[PDB]
Amino acid sequence: FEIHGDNLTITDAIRNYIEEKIGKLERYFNDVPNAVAHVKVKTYSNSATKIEVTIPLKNVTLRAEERNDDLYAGIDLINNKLERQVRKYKTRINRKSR
Amino acid sequence: AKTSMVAKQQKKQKYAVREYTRCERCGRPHSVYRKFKLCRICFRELAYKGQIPGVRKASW
Amino acid sequence: ARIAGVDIPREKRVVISLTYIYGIGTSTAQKILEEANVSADTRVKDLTDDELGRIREVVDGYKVEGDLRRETNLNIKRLMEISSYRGIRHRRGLPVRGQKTKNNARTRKG
Amino acid sequence: VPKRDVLPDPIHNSKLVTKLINKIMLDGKRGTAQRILYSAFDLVEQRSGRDALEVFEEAINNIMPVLEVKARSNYQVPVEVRPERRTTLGLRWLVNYARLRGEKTMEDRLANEILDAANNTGGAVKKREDTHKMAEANKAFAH
Amino acid sequence: QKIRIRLKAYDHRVIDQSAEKIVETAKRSGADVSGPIPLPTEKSVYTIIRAVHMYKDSREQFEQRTHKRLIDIVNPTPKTVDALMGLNLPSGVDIEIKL
Amino acid sequence: SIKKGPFVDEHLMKKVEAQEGSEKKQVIKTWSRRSTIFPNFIGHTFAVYDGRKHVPVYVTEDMVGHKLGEFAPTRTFKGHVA
Amino acid sequence: QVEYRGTGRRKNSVARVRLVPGEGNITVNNRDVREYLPFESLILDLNQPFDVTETKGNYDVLVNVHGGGFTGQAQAIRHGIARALLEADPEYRGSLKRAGLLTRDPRMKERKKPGLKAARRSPQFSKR
RNA sequence: UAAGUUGGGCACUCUAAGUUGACUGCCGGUGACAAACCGGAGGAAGGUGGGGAUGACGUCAAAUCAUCAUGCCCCUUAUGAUUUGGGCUACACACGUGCUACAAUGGACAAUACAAAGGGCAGCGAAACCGCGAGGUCAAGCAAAUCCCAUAAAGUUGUUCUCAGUUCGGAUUGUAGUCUGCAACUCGACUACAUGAAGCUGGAAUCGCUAGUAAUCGUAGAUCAGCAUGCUACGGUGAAUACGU
Repeated sequence: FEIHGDNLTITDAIRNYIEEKIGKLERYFNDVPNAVAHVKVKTYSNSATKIEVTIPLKNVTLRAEERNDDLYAGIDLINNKLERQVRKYKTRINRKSR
Repeated sequence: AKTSMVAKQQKKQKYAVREYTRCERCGRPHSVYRKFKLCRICFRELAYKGQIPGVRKASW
Repeated sequence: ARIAGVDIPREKRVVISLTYIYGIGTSTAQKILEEANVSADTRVKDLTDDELGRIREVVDGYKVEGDLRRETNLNIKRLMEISSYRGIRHRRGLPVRGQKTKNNARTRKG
Repeated sequence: VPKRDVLPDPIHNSKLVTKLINKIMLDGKRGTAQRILYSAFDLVEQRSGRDALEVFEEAINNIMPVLEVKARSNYQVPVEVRPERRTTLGLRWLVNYARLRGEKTMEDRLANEILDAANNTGGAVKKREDTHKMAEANKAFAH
Repeated sequence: QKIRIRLKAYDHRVIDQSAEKIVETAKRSGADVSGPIPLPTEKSVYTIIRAVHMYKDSREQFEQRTHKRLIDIVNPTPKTVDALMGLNLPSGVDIEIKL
Repeated sequence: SIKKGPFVDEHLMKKVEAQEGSEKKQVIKTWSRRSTIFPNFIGHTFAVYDGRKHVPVYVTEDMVGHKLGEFAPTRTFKGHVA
Repeated sequence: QVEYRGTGRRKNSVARVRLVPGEGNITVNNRDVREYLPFESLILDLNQPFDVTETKGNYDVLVNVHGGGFTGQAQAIRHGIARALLEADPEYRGSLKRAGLLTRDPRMKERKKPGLKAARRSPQFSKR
């Protein structure tokens, strides 16, 4: 994922935080083809901390975003979304007769 | 900015070629033609004008 | 050895037999064989003593040698002696015209 | 929906050569395909010399199946083939095995294959076998 | 001894009807006129994108048209000259009076 | 390459004209991209404006696997970590 | 004598079929069909108009021709022939049209548009 | 005539503008007789013939203040403007996209057949001449249905190579040169000589395409002093599959 920051300079602190979080999804299933992160300071002028995230999946993908006061609140709030946006999928359950 | 560069491509030269044929109406240098000296987009605007003949369109 | 220099293959045509030596390509071989009026015909070393003298000597017209390796060594040695702004880019993967390193990891580097 | 017929063979007045040169016709190059195939009709009609159609028609009745399978949860059904698909797939494994001998010539691998296949041997008679071991093994739960 | 001409304008009606203007005024005071011998009338091409900053793949095309007309006349005389330079209008045509 | 053949800006050479007959100098500042070595420049020093600052290069004997336009490429360490 | 004649059109390849009573013989561009058109062993199909019309035959041939390659250029031969056979006898039109070969194939190449490159392949999407 | 070169003819093809033509139109059938649908005849073309243009209301606070313009803010001996040089291209690496190889369906070499489109004014530079070739000399013609650019490749005919990391392979680096530019070192392309890397069809995973399509081989054009594995346009060759949902 092109962890790029518009008007905010991605430190190693931020990269560590991010990747750390998505590691937790190895519960299901990782399977790590790619992942992206869009972060930006969009002045309102209360002015943001925007987070938009993208997950490419097996035979499909799931984007995810959210805004909040600061970067860490945006990464934590956008979490618990790209998990339930993922869970569930399958099973599906057998037939025919006849 | 381009404001002095307007004179740059109009100024004289030490020699033949450190020059360019930018657009007249616009100042976009790139994506221009030696036929009309117009940027990519003024041509679009004034092709819709049908100012010059001009044709336009869709017979290829 | 056999006829000339070092490491000649046996029962191989002239067309590439004269080329395994360090410094012959493919046209230069055709020239030197054209000089002794010899050609294979077809896949094989058919050579007797008859043409052996000319193929042993006409080969001497050039520095098809380790002296050509020596030529390389002494020339690059001339390069990196001086300052040298191209012996530095001699190590990056860059010839004297430039090659814009992004996917040149590579075969001139590891 | 129709299948864009080929008229006759202009060589011996058959047809399936034409259907077959086109399967050798890679890169849209016809003449080299036609070349190497008719050459194979020289080689196979030479070795144990005979007509084209003995080794050809026999061999392509030694590998050219009668039943195939298809999936549909996932239950693989044995199925009767439409004769265009039958002949189609016969020639499919014909060329697609012809390269798979791993040899040098344009034609020996071919003429070896059809000669061998007229004799009910090789991987094309084989895929007929194994295919018909998926047929009547899988009669039960999907027919 | 003959007269010849070349025409170039970018409308197919006006140019040939104008040919009928000068030809009518020509065989008025002359004759032996070659009819409107057509010519291939080639074109051009000009491609531009529907964009300003990005989106290159989504674009648009233009061209140019270029009519030529070959007309002649034989057994010349100063009357067909005045028929040449008498009535060319509309002036989108690019007459080239020659011999 | 060049059109038969080697050349000079015709001010730098006009400078070393004044430098080279007498007791030579060990100092020349310049810009020197459109000029290159040949055996009149010997025994002198040059310092070509790299793009930020000139730096000394003394003309040595067989400086022939080398030229005037550059001696320390302005990519300058490196540009790369390794 | 007499001679029939017609025109031919397909695949950017044009032919002025000149079809005369005779042995049945070809010199296209004053040059034989066979060595001229590589390879080619397909000329039964070029004589199938005789296999179906005034069968067997034969009538000798002449034709001037230019444009495109052998496929259309060998295939630009027929509709001038078969049309010249309508001009010979419209009776066989029932034997022709039930078998084609006087219907000139209206198909040809396409134009380009954004999407195409060196090989005529439209682009991929973003995987990963 | 070597040659449509000359005479002649526009007959043919060709050539650009108005014509006629395909509209379920004619018929047969199915059909609440209607709507329609299935079939058949002819016809060059039967089911909006094929494609092109045209893209509803609108979503994405989509994109662009660097096309142009501009609300507001800010600057103004500088947040403006002039010059020579650098740099925008560096690389332990990664992502995408394309290009080229991993070979006998082939590589090396000799002879030979076939297009479309389009550029040209001082630009297109014919022949001849020099040269290993890039190119250099000369100069006929020509604002083009003309003359030139420019010769098509795949292919066809043969010879050889005879399955090697090979005449595969073609990166690497050096040497010697041509063009342009005042200037080819960071940073132009190309020619001659040598050197010959990895690589034997690519793993999980993953992408496009329904017929002249895919696939493959060529051609020109712009952008231009110089310069396209890119883009646009042109053609050549040229199949497999489509049950069913």
